[PDB]
Amino acid sequence: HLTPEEKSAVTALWGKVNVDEVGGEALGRLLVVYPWTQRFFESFGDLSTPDAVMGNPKVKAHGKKVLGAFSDGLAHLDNLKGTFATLSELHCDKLHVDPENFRLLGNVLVCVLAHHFGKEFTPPVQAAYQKVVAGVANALAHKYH
Amino acid sequence: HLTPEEKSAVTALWGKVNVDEVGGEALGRLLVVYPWTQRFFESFGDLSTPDAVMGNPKVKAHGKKVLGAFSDGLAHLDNLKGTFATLSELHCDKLHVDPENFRLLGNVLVCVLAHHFGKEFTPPVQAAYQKVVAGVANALAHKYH
Amino acid sequence: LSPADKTNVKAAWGKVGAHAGEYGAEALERMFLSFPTTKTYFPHFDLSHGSAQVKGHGKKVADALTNAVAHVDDMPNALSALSDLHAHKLRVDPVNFKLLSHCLLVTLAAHLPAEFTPAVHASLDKFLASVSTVLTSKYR
Amino acid sequence: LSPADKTNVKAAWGKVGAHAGEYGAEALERMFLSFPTTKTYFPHFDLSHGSAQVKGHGKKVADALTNAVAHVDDMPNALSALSDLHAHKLRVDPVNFKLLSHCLLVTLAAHLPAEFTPAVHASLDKFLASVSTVLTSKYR
Ligand code: HEM
Ligand code: HEM
Ligand code: HNI
Ligand code: HNI
Repeated sequence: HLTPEEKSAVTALWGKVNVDEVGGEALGRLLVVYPWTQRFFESFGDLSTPDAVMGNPKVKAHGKKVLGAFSDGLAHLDNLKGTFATLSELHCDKLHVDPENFRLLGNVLVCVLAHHFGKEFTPPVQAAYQKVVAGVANALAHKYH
Repeated sequence: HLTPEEKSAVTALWGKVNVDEVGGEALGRLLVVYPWTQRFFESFGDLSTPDAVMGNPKVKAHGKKVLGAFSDGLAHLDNLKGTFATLSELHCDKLHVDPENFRLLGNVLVCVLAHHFGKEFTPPVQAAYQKVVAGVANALAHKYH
Repeated sequence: LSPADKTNVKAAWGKVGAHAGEYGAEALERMFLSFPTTKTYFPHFDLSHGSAQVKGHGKKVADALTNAVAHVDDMPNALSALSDLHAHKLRVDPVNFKLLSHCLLVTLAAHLPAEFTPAVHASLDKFLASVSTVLTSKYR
Repeated sequence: LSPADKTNVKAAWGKVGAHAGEYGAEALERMFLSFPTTKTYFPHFDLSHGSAQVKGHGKKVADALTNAVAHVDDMPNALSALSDLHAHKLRVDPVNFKLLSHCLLVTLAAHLPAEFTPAVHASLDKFLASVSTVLTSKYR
């Protein structure tokens, strides 16, 4: 659970986020850093070289959809299990994505936020966003329980 | 959970499980196989070598307590939250035990069952005990999740 | 790894013998029943208890494992061919290697009780984890 | 670790330079704030912001990593003295290594944007995983 200051600092930073690129960078970095995750995106095409993964227009378009789902999680922090109920069913029952990969993507997003905000992504701001991405990972893995 | 035939197989197999040396062996092996788990048992004296762990009375007495808790969880499989409602808020914000070790302890108990029952601990029987140990581990990882 | 850990593996896999393919096959069999998701890595397979294929790759895993025991130090070098297939082609999730290693430990505990001591267990688990790490260290 | 990976780690650590102690201290702080579970290994430390002991420990963790980037091939020898402190007596859960690694990446991402490219990020994450493994190789 986020303190009032943590909730304020998170919504504050998020409003400054480029909803068009961050999701793409986060998803792209996941496929380069942990390349076994490329097994769920073979239908996306070019993913061999690192510049191809980032420059891929589908990795960029899909990342935007992933970012949207995190924005939804942020808007409703008290109802994460509910917000990610259809997506938990989708990822767990249809896709068979191991829940460990939700934790990795949340951590890659944290690395992307630090990369875009520099010194504005302070250690308590990161501490707050760690609660968020952990909350989203657990809620997206609820159908496995 | 699982099918009542698997619930019958789990209860029949647990009927043959003593109360015991199984728990002592499970807790003991978790301490041997994953030596980082030894940090939470600093008051237990000597553990330096595998024989010191297995030959520890504090270890075997604690192992009994652990298996005794699994037994109660097996008594109420329909609601794992209400049974481990006194054990989850004991291990997390006080002991500071990573929820990953709960999965390892269950998986080590499964090895101890195979070590005791051999051919009797057949693969579909293992599958039922696996859903069980996953449930217990999930229920014990309730708070800060 | 540890020198004391690379003595227990010899004793355990030395008493395994020629029916290593059964010990390997059983571990596979145990994985699909206990973990559903692991089925996806075999789409053209109909493997129930007694299916002809399950012993084939069960042997392949066991023989790849005997190669790893004889080559404990040059393990990333000796099992270099499999590291490519498990990466570049299949792209197996590192978690699923932990699921098989566990079912493999269960099999050894089941068939070899006087061998599966807490010290041998701790070493076999250290071996299999260091094997998994070799088969996964290729995707980039 | 491909020959291109070690070029990326050294180039990124080349822009780290004198700021290594500073980046190591921040990574540790990020770990203490984001994961209070890791504080349990330091009840004898002043875990306040700007502590000279977190700054000093930051320098020790950073120099150990500067030593690891300098000694590219076959690391278990240089970090053997460190493997007995962490694993043999203080016995730190390996997940905490994944946590410090991530906190180290968050630090480098915030301070070196132009050098924290996907390729470097993967090379550093793999390097920190290999340092983590070398620091978790001997367990009793
Ligand atoms: C907490 C992290 C995650 C969030 C918020 C998330 C969110 C989403 C969303 C919103 C979609 C679109 C669903 C649709 O079009 O109907 C999606 C699709 C998908 N996700 Fe995730 N996802 C996450 C993690 C992952 C991970 C780790 C993987 C595996 C590498 C993954 C694999 C997929 C795949 C393969 C699809 C394709 C479904 C489609 O056609 O859109 N996701 N995800
Ligand atoms: C103990 C660790 C493991 C070892 C030593 C191992 C060993 C092997 C060997 C020797 C082969 C034969 C290669 C060939 O086709 O000529 C093989 C094939 C294979 N392994 Fe592994 N393996 C291990 C773990 C896994 C895991 C965890 C999975 C996935 C759940 C997996 C999936 C496969 C698949 C899919 C094939 C090829 C069969 C096909 O083409 O559908 N392996 N493995
Ligand atoms: C590696 C750490 C660790 C794990 C994985 C673990 C996992 C488990 C699991 C299954 C996953 C179960 C069912 C279980 C059950 C119990 N544990 Ni655990 N315990 C662990 C560390 C402890 C410690 C430490 C205590 C005693 C606390 C203390 O400080 O005296 C403990 C005490 C108990 C007690 C005694 C409760 C009481 O004080 O009356 C039970 C019962 N448990 N523990
Ligand atoms: C969460 C626990 C933890 C982690 C993940 C961790 C991860 C790491 C990593 C991983 C990349 C590196 C390179 C590293 C390097 C070092 N650690 Ni770690 N250490 C940890 C807890 C410590 C503690 C505790 C000490 C000793 C503190 C002290 O008082 O000297 C330590 C001490 C050190 C020292 C100094 C020892 C000395 O005085 O000679 C170095 C160097 N380290 N540690």
